[PDB]
Amino acid sequence: ASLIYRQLLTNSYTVDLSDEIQEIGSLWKEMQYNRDITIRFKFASSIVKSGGLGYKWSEISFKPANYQYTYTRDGEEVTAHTTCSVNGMNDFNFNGGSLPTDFVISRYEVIKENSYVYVDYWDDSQAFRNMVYVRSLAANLNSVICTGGDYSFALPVGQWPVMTGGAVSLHSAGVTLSTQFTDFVSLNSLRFRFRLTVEEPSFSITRTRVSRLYGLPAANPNNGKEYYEVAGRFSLISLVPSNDDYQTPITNSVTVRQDLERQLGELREEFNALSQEIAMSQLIDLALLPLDMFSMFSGIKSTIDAAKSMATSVMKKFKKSGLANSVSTLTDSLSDAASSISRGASIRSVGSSASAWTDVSTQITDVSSSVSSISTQTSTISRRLRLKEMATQTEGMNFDDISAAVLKTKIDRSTQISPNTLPDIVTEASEKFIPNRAYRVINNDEVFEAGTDGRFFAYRVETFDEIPFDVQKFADLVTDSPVISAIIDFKTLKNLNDNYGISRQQAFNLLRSDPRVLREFINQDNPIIRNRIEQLIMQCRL
Amino acid sequence: NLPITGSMDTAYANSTQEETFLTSTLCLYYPTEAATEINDNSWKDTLSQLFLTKGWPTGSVYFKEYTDIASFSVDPQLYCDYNVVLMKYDATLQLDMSELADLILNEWLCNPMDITLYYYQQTDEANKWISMGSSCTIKVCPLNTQTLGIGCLTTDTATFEEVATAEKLVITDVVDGVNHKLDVTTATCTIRNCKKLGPRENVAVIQVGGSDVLDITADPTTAPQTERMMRINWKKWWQVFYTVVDYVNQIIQAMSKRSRSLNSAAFYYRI
Amino acid sequence: QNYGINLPITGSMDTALTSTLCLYYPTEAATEINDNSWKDTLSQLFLTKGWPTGSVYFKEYTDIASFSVDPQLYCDYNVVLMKYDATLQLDMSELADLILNEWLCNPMDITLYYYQQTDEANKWISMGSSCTIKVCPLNTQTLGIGCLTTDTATFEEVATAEKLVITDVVDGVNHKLDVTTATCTIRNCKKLGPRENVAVIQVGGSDVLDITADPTTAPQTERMMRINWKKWWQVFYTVVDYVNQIIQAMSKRSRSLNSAAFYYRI
Amino acid sequence: QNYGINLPITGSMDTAYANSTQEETFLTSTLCLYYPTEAATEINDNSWKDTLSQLFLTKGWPTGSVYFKEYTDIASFSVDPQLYCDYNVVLMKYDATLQLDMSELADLILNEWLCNPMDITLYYYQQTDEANKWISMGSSCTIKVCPLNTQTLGIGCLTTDTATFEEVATAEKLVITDVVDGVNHKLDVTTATCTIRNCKKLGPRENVAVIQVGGSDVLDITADPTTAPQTERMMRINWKKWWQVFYTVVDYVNQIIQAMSKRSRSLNSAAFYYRI
Ligand SMILES: *[C@@H]1O[C@H](CO)[C@@H](O)[C@H](O)[C@H]1NC(C)=O
Ligand SMILES: *[C@@H]1O[C@H](CO)[C@@H](O)[C@H](O)[C@H]1NC(C)=O
Ligand SMILES: *[C@@H]1O[C@H](CO)[C@@H](O)[C@H](O)[C@H]1NC(C)=O
Ligand SMILES: [Ca+2]
Ligand SMILES: [Ca+2]
Ligand SMILES: [Ca+2]
Ligand SMILES: [Ca+2]
Ligand SMILES: [Ca+2]
Ligand SMILES: [Ca+2]
Ligand SMILES: [Ca+2]
Ligand SMILES: [Ca+2]
Ligand SMILES: [Ca+2]
Ligand SMILES: [Ca+2]
Ligand SMILES: [Ca+2]
Ligand SMILES: [Ca+2]
Repeated sequence: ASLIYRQLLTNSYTVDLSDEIQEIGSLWKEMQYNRDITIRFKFASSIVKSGGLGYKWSEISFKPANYQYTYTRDGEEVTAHTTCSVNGMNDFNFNGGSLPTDFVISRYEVIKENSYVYVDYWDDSQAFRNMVYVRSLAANLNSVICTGGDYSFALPVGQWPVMTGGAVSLHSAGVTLSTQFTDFVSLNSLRFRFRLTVEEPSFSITRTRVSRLYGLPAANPNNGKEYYEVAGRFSLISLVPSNDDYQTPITNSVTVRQDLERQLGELREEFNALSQEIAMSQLIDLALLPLDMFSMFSGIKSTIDAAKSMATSVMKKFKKSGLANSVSTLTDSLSDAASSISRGASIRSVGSSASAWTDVSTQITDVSSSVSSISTQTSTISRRLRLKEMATQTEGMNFDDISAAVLKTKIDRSTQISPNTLPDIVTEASEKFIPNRAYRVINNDEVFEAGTDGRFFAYRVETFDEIPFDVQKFADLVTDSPVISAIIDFKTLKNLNDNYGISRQQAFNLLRSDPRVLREFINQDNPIIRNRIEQLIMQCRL
Repeated sequence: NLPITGSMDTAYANSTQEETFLTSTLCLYYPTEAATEINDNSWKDTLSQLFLTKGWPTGSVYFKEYTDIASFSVDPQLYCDYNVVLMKYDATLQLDMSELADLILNEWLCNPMDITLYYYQQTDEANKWISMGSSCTIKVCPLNTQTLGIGCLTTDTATFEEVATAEKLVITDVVDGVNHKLDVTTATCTIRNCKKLGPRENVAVIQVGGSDVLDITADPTTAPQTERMMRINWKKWWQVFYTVVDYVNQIIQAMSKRSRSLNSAAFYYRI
Repeated sequence: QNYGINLPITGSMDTALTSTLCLYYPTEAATEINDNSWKDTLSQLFLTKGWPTGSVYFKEYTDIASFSVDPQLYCDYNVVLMKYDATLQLDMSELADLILNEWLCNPMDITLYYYQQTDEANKWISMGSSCTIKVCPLNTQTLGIGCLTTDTATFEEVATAEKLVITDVVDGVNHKLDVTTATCTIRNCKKLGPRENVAVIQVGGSDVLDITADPTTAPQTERMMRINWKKWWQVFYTVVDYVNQIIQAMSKRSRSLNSAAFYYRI
Repeated sequence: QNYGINLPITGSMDTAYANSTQEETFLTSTLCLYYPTEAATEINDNSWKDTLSQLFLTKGWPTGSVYFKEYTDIASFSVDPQLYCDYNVVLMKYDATLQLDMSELADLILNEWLCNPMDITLYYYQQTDEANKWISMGSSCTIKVCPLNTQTLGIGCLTTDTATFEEVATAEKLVITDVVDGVNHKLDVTTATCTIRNCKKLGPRENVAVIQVGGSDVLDITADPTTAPQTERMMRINWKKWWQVFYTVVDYVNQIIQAMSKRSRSLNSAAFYYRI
């Protein structure tokens, strides 16, 4: 289950890829609204003429156009407002010559297959005031044909050129949420995308060497039509805040905690309270799942926007936390130690040979309690054995597995979810879950053990009796050999052996944190292992 | 549906023909010209008494009249436990009569087709589009992945391919796996997406005159004549009804109880 | 191959240019469709069924009579959409007889030589603008029976203005032949067997085809389909949709080098 | 009997040779002689057919089996050349300006071709392998080709304007077009008066021999520039009088037929492979 953390870090690069496009871009009840809509829209034309005698036009281009109308839907006269715009246009040009006399078109816009037509749509119906929290949204529409019409050019001399022809089919491709800016309020609207397909009518300009040109110029794209109409259906699923099964809001304009809080302050208490209802054996079963990104983030009942960015938002927050910086510092220290036989003096070794895993550092030191040097050394080492946990250099199930299992079983139960809450609750959970955790390394039927709390223990596997802890041997063992998380750490092991005489195989498995022995002991309702796992779960307190 | 283990040594049970004749109803469907040529207001009672001689209790035989094959094809409601449709043969209507047979000699699971908003396709050989009404003029425009049409423009119905005109019933079969845009006169027609499940065993069709032309399967490689498709030559309708009455046991033998559990809304004439 | 043709093939019971399609349709079909791009649509619809772009070919013929004038079979698979006409039954049969079977034909010089049909597989197939076959059976003395070898007006007429006709006379009897050699040509043909790469779909009507001269048999093979129709678009849609079944009835192993409907030997 | 399968045949060395079958094949085969009109014109004897038939009889052939088919010239004979005899011999007069036409004719008749129809108005056509060609025949067949790139746009030409098409054949009675393989070409063919077919060269046609009357070794029946094979069925003869040419053909008919063999595609044993 710890794999999720690793994967987030591993995938953190994609987060950057998101930000780029983003900065290029700019309980609950499900209620359904399938509505048969009729989008009536149109284009506008900007015809800016150049100086001189009027033979030259500086620009003849598209311009967004607004439209209002009323139509019948299930016997309801519904007033609708739409705004049509275009994107990705081809800037053709005509250059009759350098003289002021010759027909010149500096830049005229034609929409082709590489363009897109965007249409905001709104109405005063119920469906369009329930779409603040949206689960799913999908619209189908019959394609429409937009043909270009005639447009004569105002030359006072000679034949009048005419812009005839031109046609494109708009086919529905995608619908999203959008906003209409009024004078004093802001309206939620449905913005439909339409892909263009060139059609047989080819637009040409008379008095010119222009023919068999395809697209839809901006000159007279309406072709005299009052509007362009597409009839279809849009399906919307809205998440309405409801705390009882008999009520259902007509409108969902309700405020949620994240509309007012950006730093979750009291949701920490919600999580700490949720911790009570956690089962033990089933938690182990969940912790043994290789929880990947899909498994972790598939079961959350999100909104339309939240699901679209859950993984990358979580990862954006993830590649900043103390865990990510600790991983980065460990990697840099290892690379520096490997990169130069120059500063073995700067680093001081608590082992036979120098290693980044076995270096002593700042440790401002705590005179509050009489502290042995060995305790400080072991604590400093264990704080990096945590990065060993998150570097696939462990053997048994690790504390990170338990942390991930608790995180999953809590986020699914927690009713507090939002595009900003899941970030900083996954990351801060990984940071603050099980802060005091111990590790052990086995060698020649002897177990060495260290803890971030500063407690160290050396003992024998066959019989759990403590041994003079041999620093400079625990360090050499721990730099290379597999490191085992101490789920059933020495004290619990000795208590269990004294009270519940365990077999050689059971002790073997418990030492290496084998899941099977753990779950079998839990199923027997053994108070000691249950107590230890309860302490571990309550340590996952965020 | 459970496994049914039986012994090959079991003894044949007595004839159930009398019991089924007593506890079931028979429906006879005939064209209006039959009653015209017969020219007798009591012919229903005469046939009822003849059937009673054959065994059917009085009232179990129901006689239903239809103007012609085209009119009968508009939602043919078959009531009785056993249905026999006397279908006059017309060389000009070979498809239409066939379609009618295909509609009533098979079980169809149908759902509505809201064409004006949705794009439809046929998934397998059992899938067809059954359209019924006063005038069903269906035009089809095959499409592609880019949603464009093949030899047709979705925005210009005039370019849609004509597959039916002024039809009371038509079974449309198009290429499977291809989306089509459909333009049919919804005012005087209703088109349903249907799957044929299997034979409808309680409906037999007796073609009065002509030759074996029925093709109840769209597959060109099969033109099967099941035991429920009879064909009799004729010159008088009284002889037709006499031969139907006399061989009623044979006709019912060729038929079996419907056995299907339906969800539609149709009245029945049962005992 | 030929040196291993007369060798056994042993098999165990316990063991477990690409193809091209030609569609022959009457011109009235294309007239009814009234579209000038229907071929492209049908080609793409076939491509849905797995036929590459340049594989399906559409060949138009005016009617059954004209198509029967030395028909040519071009593709690997030849599906012939034949419209049914109650007045042309025999002709339809003749076409099927000439199209669904393989024939071996030799030149016939009626003016200089008498001719007889050796066995039941031997027929006289004549094709052209218009055939008028008149037959005078002879006897052992070479004198006509009910006919005069010199007077051709007494000859018994068996064909009149035929674009195609398969004549079957009494075997073992010599016949003097009067044929309109100017406008059509006759050949002594032998039916070898089925032509498995050609299927015939009868559009409308009833089962009337008889591809065997024997009166006691009228076999309907798997390559002889029949469909009821009202609109040619539906006909072509059902042909396209069930092309798998149509090809299943056929075998690609009968496409001769040339497109002729008969092998020709001098 | 087993017609659809290619079964291996095991022969044994030391198996005694069978007697000569030349007499039996002469008695049970037909010979077609294809000559130009100028041959008959120069000969100027209305009975020369009977004389040649009697001479062939002296050589073995029954006097009903040698056929004499006359063609105007190479160009006209190239339109649907139909050769039906068991053994076909073609006397082709050589013209220094018609080398490619003679080569095309020989390639068409000295080799077996499997041809499918072509709809240039419907499909873009591509040649798959070296054995694939486009054989077109008609009264006046003019072929222009526009190669297309992967985007279907033409290369060095516009698909809309056939004037930019690259002309490969002009007023040809017969032409075998070979274009680059694996490239789709839009075709512009004068279909109104000529037919184009997409053909494969299955292999040699062993029952057709061509005697080039008075030229040099110029026939190239293979489109590969690196090969110009001279098969046994393409002979060359110097000439001044057509009577001498026909006497040489009659006198060496044994050798000419020896150079040829029964059409492999023909006869019963070729059944269910392509033909009979
Ligand atoms: C109370 O919380 C503990 C751990 O925090 C948990 O084991 C226990 O099940 C919870 N509830 C009850 C009713 O014991
Ligand atoms: C069946 O028929 C036989 C012979 O007619 C008769 O004896 C018997 O009673 C009938 N009924 C049953 C249940 O066997
Ligand atoms: C072959 O020729 C030889 C010698 O001329 C002769 O004896 C024999 O009969 C001929 N026929 C066969 C079948 O061997
Ligand atoms: Ca109908
Ligand atoms: Ca059309
Ligand atoms: Ca279908
Ligand atoms: Ca059928
Ligand atoms: Ca005829
Ligand atoms: Ca007579
Ligand atoms: Ca005979
Ligand atoms: Ca027969
Ligand atoms: Ca040439
Ligand atoms: Ca060019
Ligand atoms: Ca090539
Ligand atoms: Ca060469």
